Amino acid sequence: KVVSLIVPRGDGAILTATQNGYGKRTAVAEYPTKSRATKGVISIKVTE
DNA sequence: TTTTTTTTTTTTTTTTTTTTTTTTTTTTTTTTTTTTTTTTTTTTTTTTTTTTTTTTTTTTTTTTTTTTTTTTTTTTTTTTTTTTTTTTTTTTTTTTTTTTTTTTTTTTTTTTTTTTTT
Repeated sequence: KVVSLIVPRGDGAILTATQNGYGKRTAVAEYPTKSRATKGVISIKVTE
């Protein structure tokens, strides 16, 4: 689990995750919840 | 009139030093070889309407393992000190300007003499 990239909030806006093999997706920053450090996974995409 | 003392430059040739001819090592320089940029056209790739059957998200409910959690003791973090490097004031040296002071060299042309080589 190599950390690919970090992005701040900035403002209410749309995140766009992507994939190696032509995978492209968009989502709103309101969806992913927040918590303290040293935590687990929030499934962002359907990989593999 | 004969004979006696002292002084130096030469017979000097050898020791010391200097001068003058030499050729190993790091810094230049010309060559070939590999990275860049602009056109033709060319099959080839690629942009954009229409239809279509698809396959993943959103009604609703479930749980469990990652999110809660408190606490011991480490160990990375910070503090002081000192060394190494970077960078900028300071100083020194050198060059150019225009009137002055000084100098120094390379060749033709002919004819005669020295001065080496064969």
